[PDB]
Amino acid sequence: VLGTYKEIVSARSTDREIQKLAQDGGIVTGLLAYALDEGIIEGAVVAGPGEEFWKPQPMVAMSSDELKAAAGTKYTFSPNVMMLKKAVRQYGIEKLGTVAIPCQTMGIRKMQTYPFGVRFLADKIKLLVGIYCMENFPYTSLQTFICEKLGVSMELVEKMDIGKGKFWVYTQDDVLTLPLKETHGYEQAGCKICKDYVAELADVSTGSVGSPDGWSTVITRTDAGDSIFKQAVEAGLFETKPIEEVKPGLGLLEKLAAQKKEKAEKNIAARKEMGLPTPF
Amino acid sequence: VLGTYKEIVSARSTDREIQKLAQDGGIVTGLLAYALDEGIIEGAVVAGPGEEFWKPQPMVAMSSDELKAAAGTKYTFSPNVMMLKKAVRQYGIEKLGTVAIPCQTMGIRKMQTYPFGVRFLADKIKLLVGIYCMENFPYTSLQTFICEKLGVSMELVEKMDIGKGKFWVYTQDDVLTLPLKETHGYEQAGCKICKDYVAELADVSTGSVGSPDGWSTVITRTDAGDSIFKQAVEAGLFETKPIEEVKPGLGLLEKLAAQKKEKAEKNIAARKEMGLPTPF
Amino acid sequence: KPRIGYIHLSGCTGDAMSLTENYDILAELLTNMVDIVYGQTLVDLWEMPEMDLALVEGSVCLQDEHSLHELKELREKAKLVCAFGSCAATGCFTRYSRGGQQAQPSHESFVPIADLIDVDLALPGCPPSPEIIAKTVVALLNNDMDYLQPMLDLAGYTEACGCDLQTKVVNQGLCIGCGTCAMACQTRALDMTNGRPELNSDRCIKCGICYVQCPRSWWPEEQIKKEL
Amino acid sequence: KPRIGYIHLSGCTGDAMSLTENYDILAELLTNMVDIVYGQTLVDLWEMPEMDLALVEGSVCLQDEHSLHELKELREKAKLVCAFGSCAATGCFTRYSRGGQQAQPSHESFVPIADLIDVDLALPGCPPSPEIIAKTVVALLNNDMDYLQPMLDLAGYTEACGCDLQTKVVNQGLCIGCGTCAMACQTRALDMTNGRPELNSDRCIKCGICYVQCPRSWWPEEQIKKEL
Amino acid sequence: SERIVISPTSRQEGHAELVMEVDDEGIVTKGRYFSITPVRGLEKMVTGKAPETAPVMVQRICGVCPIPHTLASVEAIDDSLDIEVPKAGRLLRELTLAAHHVNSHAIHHFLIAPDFVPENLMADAINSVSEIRKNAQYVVDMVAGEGIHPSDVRIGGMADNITELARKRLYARLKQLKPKVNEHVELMIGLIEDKGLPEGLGVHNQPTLASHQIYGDRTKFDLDRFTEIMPESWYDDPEIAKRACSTIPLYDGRNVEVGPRARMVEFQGFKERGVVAQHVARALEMKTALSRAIEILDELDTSAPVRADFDERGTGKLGIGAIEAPRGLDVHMAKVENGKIQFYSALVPTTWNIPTMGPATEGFHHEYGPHVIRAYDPCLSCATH
Amino acid sequence: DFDERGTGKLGIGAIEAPRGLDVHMAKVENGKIQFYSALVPTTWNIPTMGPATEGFHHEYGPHVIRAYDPCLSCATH
Ligand SMILES: Cc1cc2nc3c(=O)[nH]c(=O)nc-3n(C[C@H](O)[C@H](O)[C@H](O)COP(=O)(O)OP(=O)(O)OC[C@H]3O[C@@H](n4cnc5c(N)ncnc54)[C@H](O)[C@@H]3O)c2cc1C
Ligand SMILES: Cc1cc2nc3c(=O)[nH]c(=O)nc-3n(C[C@H](O)[C@H](O)[C@H](O)COP(=O)(O)OP(=O)(O)OC[C@H]3O[C@@H](n4cnc5c(N)ncnc54)[C@H](O)[C@@H]3O)c2cc1C
Ligand code: SF4
Ligand code: SF4
Ligand code: SF4
Ligand code: SF4
Ligand code: SF4
Ligand code: SF4
Ligand code: SF4
Ligand code: SF4
Ligand SMILES: [Fe+2]
Ligand SMILES: [Fe+2]
Ligand SMILES: [Fe+3]
Ligand code: NI
Ligand code: NI
Ligand SMILES: [Zn+2]
Repeated sequence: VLGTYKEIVSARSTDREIQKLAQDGGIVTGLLAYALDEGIIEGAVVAGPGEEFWKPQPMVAMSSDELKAAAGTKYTFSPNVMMLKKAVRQYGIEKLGTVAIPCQTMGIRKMQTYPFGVRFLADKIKLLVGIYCMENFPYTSLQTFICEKLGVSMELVEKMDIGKGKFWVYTQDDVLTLPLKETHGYEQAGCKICKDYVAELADVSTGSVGSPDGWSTVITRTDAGDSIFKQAVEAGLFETKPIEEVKPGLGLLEKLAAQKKEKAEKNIAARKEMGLPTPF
Repeated sequence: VLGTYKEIVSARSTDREIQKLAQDGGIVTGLLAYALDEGIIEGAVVAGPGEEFWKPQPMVAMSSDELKAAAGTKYTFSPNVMMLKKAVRQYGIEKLGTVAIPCQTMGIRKMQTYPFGVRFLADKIKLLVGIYCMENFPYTSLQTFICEKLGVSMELVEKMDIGKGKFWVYTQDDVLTLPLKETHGYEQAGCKICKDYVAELADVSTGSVGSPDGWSTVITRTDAGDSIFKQAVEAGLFETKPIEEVKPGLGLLEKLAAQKKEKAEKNIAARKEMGLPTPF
Repeated sequence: KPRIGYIHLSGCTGDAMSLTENYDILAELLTNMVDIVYGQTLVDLWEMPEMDLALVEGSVCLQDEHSLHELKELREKAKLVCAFGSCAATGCFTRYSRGGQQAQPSHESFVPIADLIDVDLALPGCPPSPEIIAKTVVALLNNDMDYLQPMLDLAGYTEACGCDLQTKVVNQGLCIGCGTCAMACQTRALDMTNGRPELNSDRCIKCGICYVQCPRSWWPEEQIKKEL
Repeated sequence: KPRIGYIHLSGCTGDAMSLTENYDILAELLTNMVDIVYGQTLVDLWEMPEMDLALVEGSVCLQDEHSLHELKELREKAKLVCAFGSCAATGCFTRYSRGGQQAQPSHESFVPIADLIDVDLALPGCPPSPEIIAKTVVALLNNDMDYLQPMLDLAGYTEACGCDLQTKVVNQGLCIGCGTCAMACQTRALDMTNGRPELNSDRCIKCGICYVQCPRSWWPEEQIKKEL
Repeated sequence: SERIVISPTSRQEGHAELVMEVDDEGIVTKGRYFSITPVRGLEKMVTGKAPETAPVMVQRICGVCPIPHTLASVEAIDDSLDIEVPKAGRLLRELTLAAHHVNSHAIHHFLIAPDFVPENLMADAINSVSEIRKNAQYVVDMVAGEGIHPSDVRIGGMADNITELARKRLYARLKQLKPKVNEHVELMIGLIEDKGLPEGLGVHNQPTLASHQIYGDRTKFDLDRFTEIMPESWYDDPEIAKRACSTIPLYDGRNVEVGPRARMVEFQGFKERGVVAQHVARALEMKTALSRAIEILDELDTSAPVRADFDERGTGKLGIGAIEAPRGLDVHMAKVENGKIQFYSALVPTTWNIPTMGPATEGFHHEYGPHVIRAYDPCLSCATH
Repeated sequence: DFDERGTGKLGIGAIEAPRGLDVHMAKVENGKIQFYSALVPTTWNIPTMGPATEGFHHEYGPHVIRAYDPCLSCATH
């Protein structure tokens, strides 16, 4: 199931630019950008854009214009969380909000619970945003798909998204898709045991799944995130329609989340049966 | 007691140069140099002379003239044994003989027994020479003695030797001595547990103790070393007089060796009583 | 009222400073929150009273007669002995030391106090962040061990390379490349090459914060309660 | 007649080469001294016979289905399983690996075989010197375990930094600065600053030869018999 | 039809699985060779790590052809850095490479000897290879520190330079070795023909590649010509493409077989082609190597410095080092920025081969087909790294 | 940007620590330190502190020492 949440909605940011470049909803960029206006967050750390093509390197952007450049989806490790110490420390930020995969997200909260050598950082994060991640792959793992599978340069894909039951590459003059079952080997060994499809820890969680194309479903895990969201909707940046009403049913998203847990659980049994240490 | 040995003798090398610069007997330099003539050893690794003053840095000398420069005593760690791989490898040496403290000496034999990643080196050493060491001290530990204790520069001491019951510094125009009980803190923590006063492992062992000043007592642990020695005495390089006859009695040397064992043994009990790992 | 005792065997003393860092708590805290006894730095009574917990700043040194002598005394005196700061917990930068620097050229060996005496809990860091240290004290003061379960576990930890999260986790195939562990580097030795952590030894103090802060290394579901 | 089996899971294969190095023994040795079975390199039978001892060149990889599958088979097949070369014994240079190099970007984790299955003895080295490997085989063939006492002990060894003789020995205050361990570096990473060993990580493969060759780490009085 | 899978193929370093599609007669139709070894991942592990490391980690890629790997890495790095080895330093590298070719080839003979040599001979045959092998090692270890895995070669020079006493000691050993090696090849050459594998075995139309007979020239190489493509494209089967652990490196879009056979045809002039031909080529090839061994040795400065001092922090610019490994051409490209490698790529001689090997095992009855593969003497650990 | 490999020549850096003057001398040869020496502000003080605690009744005497606010960890390193 989903992690306990205040509410579930599917929403899109109003702005033309967010719709234009945002992967789905444009909610992460819109939600993050709005906070800047409100000032709940001084700056946020958003992955991209890296030296390689379609390679994300984490960057902390005070500027809204900068957040827009960051906005998009790159399916590779971008260790967002490395920045957090750097962002708070030099471009001194009293409160900073970051976009975190569920995975990174697991990493931050314990740290907020158990700083253990993070000084003063722990208080500083104001809004943490969690993006559902089924699996994500090494740049090379990713690179093979685009080329052996899709016969296109890394340069050409303007945007890449994993559509339900498929991988989609959007290139000027074309869209190319390959089945996920094709994808199965490549994602990192670490993710084999990643329990949380949704970001349970994250204050607000945004995902493509369970919402129509161009519509992003945002689920508000925690009250602070909820507040920021309520404020934004009042702002009218986002058009929100309750999730249950719009197909696909959020029950489908729930099923996807459940599937992930089934996958994690046996893997752990296998790792547990075997010698090698396991967290969880 | 002494390690099992073929014979005990007190001897001096004949040559004026060996007597002139050799610490005691001049046997190590004489024995090593002769082998070069005979050719049992292609080259040997002898500590000194280092970049610092009276600091030994190990050097492998094919040349006899070079061995003479090496000859002397420097009471500091010189890791002779580091060279052995280097000497055999580049200045390619089929058979190489080295002068080793008992301590180093312990290190080589196991290696000859258990090469474990030393290739071909193990066979190559032909004559290993062991020098009795009661204790030896870090360069700084040594440095304090010469200056706080003796009020002399490190430059001035032409030769430093530990006389029985004393430390002797020989400087042009003077000889300066301080009691060993003064010395007690400084020698390395490692030596606290060094069992072997004599070099039991070494093929032939040479020490000042138990022989009159300027006379060195050489005890032949093993047959190959014994052979090289028998050959040298036939050579007449060394004047040899059986040990028992000349005071001080080798029984005194034996007593000194015993004292060392008593010191090692309790230290080990203390280390054993305590958590920290111990070899031996 | 609860008695906290901190004895610094051989420590940069950052750990103590971190303790003073939690200012808002601090002024009241010594006065109201906690009782501090037998701290040479913070107090002047030479022989230690029994103390509810003892905080030991620095790695013990084998050679120094006093440090060893003091450590043995400490175990009886402190009902609970907790080693804090890496230097007590992991031996920290101390490990790099090779003795032979004057004066006292002999002192070359330092070991985490933990190896010498069983230690109830050690929380590492160089220093530990002030907040963690405050959180434990309130926790210890308020007597909850669901929270300190991770630390009780961490007492075992001892030697910790930067090198080790690579052996401990990335090798296991646990690592997901989140980047959390690099952020938890006081030294800043760790950094992330795509996407795994790559660290450069010239600059690692072996504090151990990176092994501890990886989500993968051990996940408390304790926190979930804390947010909500 | 005794059956020796060597299976190389993932190894530079130096270890096998070292085996051929002992030339004087070697030509006769396969023929007279020992029987070699189920070596893909040295023989062509696909499924392993029971073997008196099994020599495993390289660290197993968790991801690869075959290597793991093979390792499980090996334990039944080999009456005695011995892991040789650091790559089986300590995981060696393998540890540095972070997976993600094509093809097969996924394979990122390698572990010493020893962790997966109990291993009777492992003799490390990268490769092991030919002589040690010959000495063991004669020893194993001639059935003496006073000699192999150190190795049986070494099977436990697993992770080994260059860093570790500093923690394992120099810290303990054991080190006497003989210089033996630096000489036993295939990499040449170790070198002696006065007078202790100082090693530079950029160049250490974690083979573990330095911890093993220090006289201090473990002294056999076995050798004394060998000379005399 | 029926497809027979041999896994792993015997007598070659590492593991490769050969998959065959056969007609009723059993003449093969498609031969697929892929390396199923797990990737130790050196190319990646080196990245973001210091230049000083790169030669040490890299040579572990392959403990048989370690010297070529070390040489290539240093050359690639020194080139990116721009250090200039002094001539004695350069000569030492060439001298080591030659000793290595000689040795490596001998090791190959030991491995394939069982098919080739009668048992009565074989104990004697094996002994000789060990004899030739043992002398060659003396040179490789003596010049380059312990070898295999010599640690002595270093960026911009050699760690130290052999003493005249060492150089002399070496020479007699190499010069004296020359008669045995000459005879050894003839016996090997004599043996290989006797087997009489069907003529026309293992003939492929693939282009050969050589830079130099021993030491490789970077200049005679085209980044423009070169390309690397993942097995996923190249292989017929999804299963096989996924299984294969090795990228295929394409020369001018053409699968390329690079070998002693290739090194001879390009440089020596070796008109004959066959599997028997590859075998013949391996013998004469060591024959040539060993010569240079002694050649460079006689004229060696012995006091000229080996090390050239260099600046580790590097311009972004990438450099290529190509040297000829006993199993075929090799190149290392590295770019050093900030004194830590930013991009590292290695193409090992086997890597070039593995695509050509499958087409080679077609036609002749498959029992033959592993014979073709074994002729290439591939070492996978090199192919995959 | 700078070149790590260094001339043998030693250099001194002196900055004022809260407890008194401090200097670090280092010589870098081959890019690895060859001689390193640190004198920390307390180190300078410790000899002067003993003579300072003379005269006035000793109960006072620790007061003098404490005024210097020495940090030993600095003094000894
Ligand atoms: C690795 C990965 C896997 C995902 N898998 C799914 C999925 O299976 N189903 C699904 O519905 N949604 C998935 N998402 C998220 C989803 O695809 C949309 O990207 C996002 O949830 C919708 O936000 P948006 O419409 O506002 O897009 P945007 O406004 O473009 O928001 C995208 C934000 O994601 C951040 N980001 C990009 N790449 C990374 C990265 N590697 N790590 C951390 N942050 C990053 C960027 O900073 C950017 O600000 C995934 C995202 C990532 C990074
Ligand atoms: C650290 C140390 C402690 C010693 N303690 C004693 C003692 O207590 N009683 C005693 O009778 N003799 C002791 N000796 C040896 C003795 O003092 C004479 O040095 C030697 O035994 C006599 O040989 P010789 O007269 O031929 O002198 P030489 O011909 O001068 O022989 C001296 C040789 O010792 C080698 N050497 C010098 N320093 C070192 C070092 N640090 N490590 C290894 N090798 C070195 C040199 O290569 C030189 O070749 C000690 C030697 C050392 C190095
Ligand atoms: S699948 Fe899990 S471990 Fe992998 S990126 Fe997503 S959240 Fe992280
Ligand atoms: S006292 Fe023992 S450990 Fe110390 S130098 Fe002498 S032999 Fe070595
Ligand atoms: S743990 Fe860190 S801050 Fe504390 S004494 Fe040790 S080195 Fe200093
Ligand atoms: S926290 Fe762990 S998994 Fe995450 S980036 Fe760091 S080492 Fe990798
Ligand atoms: S990498 Fe950083 S956190 Fe990890 S042990 Fe080293 S100094 Fe500490
Ligand atoms: S132990 Fe060394 S030589 Fe053997 S496979 Fe491993 S890295 Fe190669
Ligand atoms: S062998 Fe051990 S004691 Fe001897 S020099 Fe090396 S590390 Fe130091
Ligand atoms: S320092 Fe040398 S011997 Fe020790 S582990 Fe590293 S590479 Fe091996
Ligand atoms: Fe490659
Ligand atoms: Fe100082
Ligand atoms: Fe190769
Ligand atoms: Ni190879
Ligand atoms: Ni200070
Ligand atoms: Zn380490």
